[PDB]
Amino acid sequence: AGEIWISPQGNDLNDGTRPSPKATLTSALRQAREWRRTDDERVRGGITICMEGGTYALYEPVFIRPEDSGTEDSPTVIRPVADEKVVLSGGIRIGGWKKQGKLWVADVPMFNGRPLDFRQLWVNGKKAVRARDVEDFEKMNRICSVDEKNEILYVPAVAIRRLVDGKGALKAKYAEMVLHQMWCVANLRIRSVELAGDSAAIRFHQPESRIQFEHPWPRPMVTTDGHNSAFYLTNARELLDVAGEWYHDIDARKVYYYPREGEKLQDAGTEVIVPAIETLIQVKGTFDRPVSHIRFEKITFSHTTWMRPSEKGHVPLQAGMYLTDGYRIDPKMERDYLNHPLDNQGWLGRPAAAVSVAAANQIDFERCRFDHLGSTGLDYEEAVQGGVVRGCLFRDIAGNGLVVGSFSPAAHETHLPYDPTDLREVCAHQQISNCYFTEVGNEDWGCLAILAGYVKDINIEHNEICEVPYSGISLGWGWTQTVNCMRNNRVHANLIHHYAKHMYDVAGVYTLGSQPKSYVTENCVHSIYKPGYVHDPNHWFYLYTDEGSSFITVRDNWTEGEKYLQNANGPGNVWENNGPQVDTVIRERAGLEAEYRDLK
Ligand SMILES: [Ca+2]
Repeated sequence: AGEIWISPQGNDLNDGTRPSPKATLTSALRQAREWRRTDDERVRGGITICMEGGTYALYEPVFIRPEDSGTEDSPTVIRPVADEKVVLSGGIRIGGWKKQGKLWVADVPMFNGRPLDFRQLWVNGKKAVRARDVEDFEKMNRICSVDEKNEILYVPAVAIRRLVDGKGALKAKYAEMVLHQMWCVANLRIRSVELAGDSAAIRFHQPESRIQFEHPWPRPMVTTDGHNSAFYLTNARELLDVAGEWYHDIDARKVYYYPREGEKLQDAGTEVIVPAIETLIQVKGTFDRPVSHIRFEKITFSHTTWMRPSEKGHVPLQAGMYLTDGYRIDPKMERDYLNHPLDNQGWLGRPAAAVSVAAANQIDFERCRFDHLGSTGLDYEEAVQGGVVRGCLFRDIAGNGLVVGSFSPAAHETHLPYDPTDLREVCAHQQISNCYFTEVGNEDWGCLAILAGYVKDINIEHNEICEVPYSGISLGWGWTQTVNCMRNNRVHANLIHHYAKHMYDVAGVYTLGSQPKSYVTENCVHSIYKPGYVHDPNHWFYLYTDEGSSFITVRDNWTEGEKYLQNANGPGNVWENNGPQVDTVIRERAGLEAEYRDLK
């Protein structure tokens, strides 16, 4: 393989030899593209883009396109030299910190010619806390009631007193409520507060308010037995009061931080990073002209943003997929093929990802690290054939770790079966193995470690998942027993524990929709969390086949106890030998294999 070198001290006018390296991946890919176009002999055995140890900051995604395609004998591989660490960062450094009491304050610089805002902030590789009302979520306040007709949320007056002035009017201009509702959270930006004696009338901004109040599922819990929806409050100067909290004042363009033990903001050995762009690598072809035979190896991807919740709120249906329109229907819709009557209509959007792959084949990630991210880690979006995601770490991710396939096209109501005529559209034959997921969904608690929607021939095996807010692995979509594109899906020998940290209606492995000849086998699930603010404390499981699930063999899974749910399933699922009696050999070989345990 011929080599093209990049360095943090390189220059894009250089020829890309090791003594004279490029400065950017964009320039280095362009040179590789030119070698392939002109049949340069250095292409013969592949092209390896070798990157010197360091951080490479991006102001726009790297666009890997059909003309970048390798072949099986001549792949393009992008990797560090030796065992040096390479970070592709979508963030920028904040300096010029001045002391102002217990807090420090800094001007937020311009990014790509405009004011920058952000929802995450990292200090020496350690995520800081966007300022909120309570530290311990077990201490969240609960709501009092919902007025749907008027779009009002009533909560205890004591909960919001720090956000109002002497006259009971909202004083925290951009304050946000994060509302726990059944199996999702919603991000709802506060427009106004009106004190109503012991209660406070909370109104929210558009566009989220309309969608929040009219969508039926999930919806806020208002109960007589102490299970009302919890919420917390964030994004307000008035809530910044403990070490590690920050608030960014967008009107002043200043950011305030309460430093933690050993953080020395005026020293150069202390790095404050904020995220600036959504997507670092965009692998994108067309269905006729796919991108192919690209491998990323040992690359760290970091510091991506996603500002949609700050701009439009965030009212997801499930798995972090936000509703663009969602309402109750009466009478219910009657459906074909023995489907249960449907009481709602929903259309969805897809969160941004650090790395996206669409219209491609044989796009591999080997021992990459997805670390410090504001939305999704890795997203195999559409029309991808194959690809091996193996040995990767996913950690400190606000949303889903790894996303594959369709959650219904934007215009396609999300309970109607998805089965496109153009079969090229459907993600098929992905292999996701020996990856470790921890501390994902750490903002959007409705998110998963591995979220595969409408896919076919997927193989999810020997992964380990822990410390996640909700389910571990979710496979399928559509809430329908109508036979569709899905078939041949496998979830095998994964290890899932310390899940459902925040959300119930949950399992270690969860399925939706009809999936001919699919398999959930030899997994190991244990040690579920028991949070105090969940909607119903018994509504948790180790393994859970949800509406439509059909033709799935659920067999030989070691689980801590027998606690399973089959809700509104279709036919032909086989449940056999699941539980604590499963052979020890199966129990113990679940998760990372010996070769990849250095991920921990
Ligand atoms: Ca606080």
